This record gives sequence, structure tokens and C-alpha cells, in this order.
Amino acid sequence: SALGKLQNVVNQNAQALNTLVKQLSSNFGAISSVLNDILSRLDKVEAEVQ
Amino acid sequence: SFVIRGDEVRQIAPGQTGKIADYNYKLPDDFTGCVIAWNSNNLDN
Repeated sequence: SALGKLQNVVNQNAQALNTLVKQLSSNFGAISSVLNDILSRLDKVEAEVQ
Repeated sequence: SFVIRGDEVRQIAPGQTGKIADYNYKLPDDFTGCVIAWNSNNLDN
């Protein structure tokens, strides 16, 4: 419990990188968060909007 | 300029799909232009 200042640096680095990777799974309003779904399911004029 | 069946006119666009767009007349994805078409039934042939 004394080393909490150093352990917080490790925890913050890990927490930030996990959050950056987790955000790949989000839709942001697109029909899927998986890019190969959009590219395989839609014609180009629709796919580029997604 | 050319002639087609009336149902095919809908294919004449950037990124459209169908037999004419595949095998006869295709526009680029960045097309700058106008498409004009009319029911010339009196050509029938």
C-alpha cells in the first residue's frame, strides 16, 4: 500500500490502452462495428457513408 | 448517347449495379456530369 503512487502509473497506462481498444467495438451510429460487415453487405455509395 | 429498355435507366449512376452497369456502360465513382433519359417508345425495333 506504500507504493500506490507508482502502481497508479501502471494502472492508468493499462486503463487508458484497454479503453482505446474497447472503443473499436462501438458502432458510432454505423450499421455494424465490424468493417467487413459494411463492406460485404452494402453497395459502395451506401458503404462509404457507414 | 445510346438506347436501352426503360427499366435499365435507373442503373446510370456512379456505384450502381445491374447488367448494363456491369457489361455495357459504367460511370466512375467521382463522376461530374448529367444523365438525361426519355421514353422514346416511337423508336420501336
